[PDB]
Amino acid sequence: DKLYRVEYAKSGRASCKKCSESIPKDSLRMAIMVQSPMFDGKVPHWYHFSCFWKVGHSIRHPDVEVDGFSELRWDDQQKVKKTAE
Amino acid sequence: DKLYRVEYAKSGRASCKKCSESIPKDSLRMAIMVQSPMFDGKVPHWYHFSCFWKVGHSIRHPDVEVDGFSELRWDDQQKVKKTAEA
Amino acid sequence: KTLGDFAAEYAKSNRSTCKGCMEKIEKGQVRLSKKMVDPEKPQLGMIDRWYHPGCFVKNREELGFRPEYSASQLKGFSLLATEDKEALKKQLPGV
Amino acid sequence: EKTLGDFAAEYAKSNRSTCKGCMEKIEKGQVRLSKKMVDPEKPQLGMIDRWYHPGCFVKNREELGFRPEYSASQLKGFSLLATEDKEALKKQLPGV
DNA sequence: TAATGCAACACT
DNA sequence: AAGTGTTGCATT
Ligand SMILES: [Zn+2]
Ligand SMILES: [Zn+2]
Ligand SMILES: [Zn+2]
Ligand SMILES: [Zn+2]
Repeated sequence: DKLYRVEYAKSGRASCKKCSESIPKDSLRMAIMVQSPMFDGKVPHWYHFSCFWKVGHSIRHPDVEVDGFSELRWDDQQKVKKTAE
Repeated sequence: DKLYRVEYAKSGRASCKKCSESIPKDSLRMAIMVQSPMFDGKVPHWYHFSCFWKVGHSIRHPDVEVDGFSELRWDDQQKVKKTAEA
Repeated sequence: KTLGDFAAEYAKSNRSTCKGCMEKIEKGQVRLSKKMVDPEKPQLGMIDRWYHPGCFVKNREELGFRPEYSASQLKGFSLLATEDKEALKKQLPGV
Repeated sequence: EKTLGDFAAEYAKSNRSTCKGCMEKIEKGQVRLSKKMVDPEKPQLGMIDRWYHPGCFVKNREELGFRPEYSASQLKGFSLLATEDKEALKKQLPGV
């Protein structure tokens, strides 16, 4: 129930909302949770790791604001914390 | 090096030489070994189990005439020996 | 004036289920649908739920297929065969 | 009416096809030539397609049996090529 | 609209 | 000409 989420693409059928390109079956994707006018619930808006910070997303502390952060690898967890700084 | 061969389709890209239809990825297919003018060797002519006996081929003792007969589920080799005389 | 949330086409496969009787629809068979949100997967969500031509007309009212519209107003209807077009015209009359 | 039967030209349908003139992959979309011959390592398939880069092909024009008699325009599927590609092969595979 | 199944293409 | 590997459909 957080504003953001991050994980390894469960499938390669995802699509970045920025460049409208596909996302690899294991690429690092970050989504923005938005309300759905169709059933009253949150839906993921997936972006590429680079495309995510492009649409403007100033995150102070990702470790808490982003959901599933503590599941990723330390190498990426810091690569995200750094890119967010 | 036998005249005939039988096995479970190693892939579903095979095609019966009788009805020209595809063969399931595990269906019971029987082929006739024919000479190849390409590499000096025999080449399988796959048929459906039903399509095989349709082209008119009478096999006395399949267990020896057919290659790979002993190398398949017991349930099948009996079905082969049965429909053999028929 | 072809409807937007009501389409008709030939089953692209035999693994689609008719939500009017819960049994599979054989490939090539004519099938109808309504663009509605699937309660089990709303996150998609406004998709296609298919019915047999018979199962559809049996629930014409509940599906919101007003007597105002006809079969000819179905989306993708033009791409149907003649014997199929007229078949739906008798099953889904206008007014 | 004058197009060769065992020599075709087309755009790489994928990036997983290997040029048998240098043994390296041919990137998708790239122009590629072929000869309808029987692959020695898979003779059971009979006459199929063995692909080469346009350069790797002209480098073996003689050994591949592409006589100086024929030209690039006589390639099967040549008509379906782009202009900048057609003329590109015409200079690489001249007639006589 | 993205996660399964499937089915079909591309190379050989 | 049929296995293997890959890509893209189809349904939800
Ligand atoms: Zn992107
Ligand atoms: Zn057959
Ligand atoms: Zn039904
Ligand atoms: Zn090459």
